[PDB]
Amino acid sequence: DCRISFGMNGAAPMIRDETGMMVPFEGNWIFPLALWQMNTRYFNQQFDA
Amino acid sequence: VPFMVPISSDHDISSAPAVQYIISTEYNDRSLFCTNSSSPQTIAGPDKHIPVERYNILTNPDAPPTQIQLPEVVDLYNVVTRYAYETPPITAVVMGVP
Amino acid sequence: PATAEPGTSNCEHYKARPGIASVQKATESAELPMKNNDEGTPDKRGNTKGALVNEHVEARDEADDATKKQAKDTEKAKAQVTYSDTGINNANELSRSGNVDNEGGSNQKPMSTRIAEATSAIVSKHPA
Amino acid sequence: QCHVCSAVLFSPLDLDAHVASHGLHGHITEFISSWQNHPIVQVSADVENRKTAQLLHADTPRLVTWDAGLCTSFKIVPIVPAQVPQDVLAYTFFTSSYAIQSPFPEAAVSRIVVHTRWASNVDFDRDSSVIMAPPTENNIHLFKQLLNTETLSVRGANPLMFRANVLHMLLEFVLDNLYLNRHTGFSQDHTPFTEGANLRSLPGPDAEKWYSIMYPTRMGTPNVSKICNFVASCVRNRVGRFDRAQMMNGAMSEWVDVFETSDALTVSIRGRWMARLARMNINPTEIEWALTECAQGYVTVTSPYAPSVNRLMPYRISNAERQISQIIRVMNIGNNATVIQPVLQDISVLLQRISPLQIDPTIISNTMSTSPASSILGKLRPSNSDFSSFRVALAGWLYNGVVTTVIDDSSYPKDGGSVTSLENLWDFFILALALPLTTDPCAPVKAFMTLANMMVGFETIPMDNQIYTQSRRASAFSTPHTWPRCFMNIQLISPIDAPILRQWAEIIHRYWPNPSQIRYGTPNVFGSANLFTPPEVLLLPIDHQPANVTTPTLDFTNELTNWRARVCELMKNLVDNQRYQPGWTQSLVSSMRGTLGKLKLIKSMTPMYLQQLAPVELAVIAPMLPFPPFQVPYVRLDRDRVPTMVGVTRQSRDTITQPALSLSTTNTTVGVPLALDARAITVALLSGKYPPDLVTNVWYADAIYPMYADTEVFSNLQRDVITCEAVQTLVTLVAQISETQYPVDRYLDWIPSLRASAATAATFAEWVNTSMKTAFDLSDMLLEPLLSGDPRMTQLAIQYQQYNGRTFNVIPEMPGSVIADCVQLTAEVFNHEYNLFGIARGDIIIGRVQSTHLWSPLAPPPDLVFDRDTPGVHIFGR
Amino acid sequence: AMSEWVDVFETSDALTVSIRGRWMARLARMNINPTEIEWALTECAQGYV
Ligand SMILES: [Zn+2]
Repeated sequence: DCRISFGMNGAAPMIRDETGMMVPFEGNWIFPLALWQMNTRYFNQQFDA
Repeated sequence: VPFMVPISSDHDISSAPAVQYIISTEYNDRSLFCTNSSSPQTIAGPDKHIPVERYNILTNPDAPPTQIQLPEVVDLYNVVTRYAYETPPITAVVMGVP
Repeated sequence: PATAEPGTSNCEHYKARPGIASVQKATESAELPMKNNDEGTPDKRGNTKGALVNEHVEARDEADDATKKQAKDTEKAKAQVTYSDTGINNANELSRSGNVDNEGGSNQKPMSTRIAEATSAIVSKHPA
Repeated sequence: QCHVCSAVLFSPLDLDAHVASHGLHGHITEFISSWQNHPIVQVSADVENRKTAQLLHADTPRLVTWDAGLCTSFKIVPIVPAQVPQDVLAYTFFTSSYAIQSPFPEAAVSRIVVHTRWASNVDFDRDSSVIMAPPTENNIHLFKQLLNTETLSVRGANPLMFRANVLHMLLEFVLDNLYLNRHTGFSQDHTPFTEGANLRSLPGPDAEKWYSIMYPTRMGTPNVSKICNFVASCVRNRVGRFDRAQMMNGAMSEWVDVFETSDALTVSIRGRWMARLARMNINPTEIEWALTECAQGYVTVTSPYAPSVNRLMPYRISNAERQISQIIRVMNIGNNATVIQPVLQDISVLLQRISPLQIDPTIISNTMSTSPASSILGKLRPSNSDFSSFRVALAGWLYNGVVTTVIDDSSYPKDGGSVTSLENLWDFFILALALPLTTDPCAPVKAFMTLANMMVGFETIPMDNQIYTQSRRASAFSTPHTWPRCFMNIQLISPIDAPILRQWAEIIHRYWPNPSQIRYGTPNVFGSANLFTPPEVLLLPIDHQPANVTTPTLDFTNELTNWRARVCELMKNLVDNQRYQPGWTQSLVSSMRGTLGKLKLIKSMTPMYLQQLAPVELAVIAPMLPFPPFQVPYVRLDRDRVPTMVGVTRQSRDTITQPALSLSTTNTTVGVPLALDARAITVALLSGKYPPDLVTNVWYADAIYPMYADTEVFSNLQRDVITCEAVQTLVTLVAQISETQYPVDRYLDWIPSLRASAATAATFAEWVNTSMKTAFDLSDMLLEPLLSGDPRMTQLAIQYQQYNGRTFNVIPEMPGSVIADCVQLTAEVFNHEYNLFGIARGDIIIGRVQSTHLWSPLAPPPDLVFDRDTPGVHIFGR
Repeated sequence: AMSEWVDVFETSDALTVSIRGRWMARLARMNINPTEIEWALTECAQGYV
């Protein structure tokens, strides 16, 4: 599951956890490789900065 | 059907014999708005003032603003709502599942 | 002060495995609406438009026409999915045509001149 | 680039026009993928230079069209001009002089005439207009343009069709006022008779002229006149704006309430067309639910947006409004194969372009590696690559009711054949493996009677009479009144007489594929046109299993592989002991048994495909179709419920009329028949493989996205409301001029007309059709299959019957449409103000009246009229 | 489609109306339908055709 909400009015954008949580772009994450592969261009413009 | 009705006037006129042949049966003189509106009154002619029942929300002192009397007589001064919308195109970000 | 933030750079690495140019050219003709069927219905004057033909002969003619259209769309000479000369005795098949009107009569003569004859049978002229 | 939808925007000073689509302030669809840089957009069909675009071929109707200008249809014209010497000429500034303007014509006689939209700024006009000359000129053009194509006098109007003209005029009058009142800029005033009221200002350079026409209380009371002692009677504060929204976008208020000139009739019509378009909106959250559900879980979509209230996007109708559009589209066909050829043709193309299945016929040649063995290589012809029959056979499962698929007579044996010939045995093998894939309701009876026809003379089975001999061709067992008792009950075939025939009937009754059903689309937001069928099911004549690619090719749980194995075993038992084939000089039993064992044990991923990935692709394709699927239930072998006849009913239920069967009932089968090729279906079944590297989550995620990028569902759902809404305005308007039992309330009867027959009613209904098409800007079909014969109809319905006479009536109720009851409201408005539309009631009196009294013959005194009550009056009739 | 039969109040001649009515009644007794044609040709075929 990958649902990404954009951050309106200075708030940070969030991504959906496996257990239904919405987390900002911090901390330690764990991906499977196929999750990056299916969404490589959409993840490059969000995460590489 | 050809009719032949006279002309209203604001001063007194000279009477003249006029013969007419085709009349109606009931009151069909509703489309007439007003006669000689610039004048103070109408001495000779079919007299008819401004139809006050059509301008209901002005001349009625105890009337709600947004009312109607619709099936009987249409009102020519009402309360209209004006909008300004947008119709955005169908946008979707299509993501893949592993 | 944007110095071209490091998220994006394009080179067209992935190519489509079914192919966008192959799937889209079939979706362009799946998008097409159903062909109109107009014959049997009246125009502004009142005449039922279409051709004058036996209805079953016409319903066999469109089986011929759609078989030839199938043979042309499959890029060959003889059709394989044929719509005529099948196994089924479809002998009561009727289609719409301009032979009958909306009332149930014939259209050997148009309605716009049937009504003209019916009214022109009564005139009245001035005396001499 | 946009940090919301991840779209790359060249020349970054113009992404405001892109982010306006996300609701972020300063054409049709904009889809972007997430794994590649290929965004796909759509555009309308009338435009030119489609560079990186594609069309929307469906006729979307123009629902939302805005309108500035004042909203009325009744204007006031002068008739006889005059001028008076007035006392006040201008106004008092220090050095300026402002003129005196008046809201009304200042003439001697002025009266109200009708012009629809005489002051309006329109972005797309509904090409319809009630334009009336002032009544001193001619006015007979508005009561002649319908049902007077012949007339003895072109300067006249038929007395027998006044109602047929007035109803069409009122339909025009409602049907060209379907606009939305657009907000515009204001301006503050400090005129001494309007203090501080923020008055409306029209668009255009000459904007401030309209204030006298709009606002009658703007001028004061300069002198003594009939206008001035009226302005002296009106109140003052009720002018200009009245209310505004709390929300804004910067400085503009969102919605406003303004006091101005209008008419109650047009504002009442537009205030409910407003609610009609406001009922249909949908947020993008339900769209990202809908496409996720319709993609069958292989693709997750998302659609981000900003919080807004004023967003409008009408795309939501009901199942009841969808099913009637489906019934009109079914009546469109009318038994010609031209209107159903390109549908099935391009669905057969699209399945080939999406499907992973690569059908090459070389697997058969590599297995044979070449006599009975070379004879089947002669019969199958693997040098051919034409496989349209198999894809059309798959595309025909979505249409059980309008079209049916059989096997052509070329695929059958020659004179029925006999088992003594080898070529007829291979004919039987090619036939029996291709028969289960067709929508023929009697495939097993043909599968039995082919072998019973080939076994004539060596063993016999009983039949019901002398007439229908066992040696009857299997082509002609086409309808369930021909199913023999020997097939209906197995126990009548003794194993002593016909052992191989009892084995064949046993194999048919046990191991024939049973029907199943699968869920597609979404019924919550898109609805479903599932007539005769529950709202989320897709009936299939094959069993389906969940999809994996690692299943073995030689499982006999798969019922198609089981079917191929049982047919090969039956033919092995048929060949095994050299009876049934006398005169074969050599011993061909070993070679024939070996070439049957190879065909039983061939590897082929087509039966693996048809139960796992073909229903998934059908469920993905099906809700995006322009003609959504119309199915009638599949039964395996249950004779008592087999459909034979599908018809459409125009009339009501409580009436009894002439039996007007629809044209679609005239088929021998249930629909229009088409013949397939058992050769190509058999070789496509026996061969075919996947690519050696596929992952389904790559292949289908790459095949779904360009297909959904050219969607048209949001235009079809926006057209089905118009198709549903034309039906009420047909059935209500034709019931006024004709006679039916459908009760609608008789809103005008004093206008004379005739009891119209079917031709007159069809001519009237054609104008009712073409006015709505002209206004809503359509080109394709609308409402016209109802025009062909008996347009005096009440209520749409559709039925089908089983074998035993059990019928199923599906009557979709319709919700109340808006054009219907607004026309039937303005008829009741016309009943009280008939004079404004140029019509008078009552009657006339011809006779010499000579006097100097002036009394205006529109209003007679009672001293010289008479009636039937008046004594001494003779009455003449006929 | 074409309706089957209608009744009109036209001018006529009640003798020749009776003649043509009895001629129609003669031709209506001679009437076979395609099902009986199919059965007759099948039984005449001795089941071969
Ligand atoms: Zn964007």
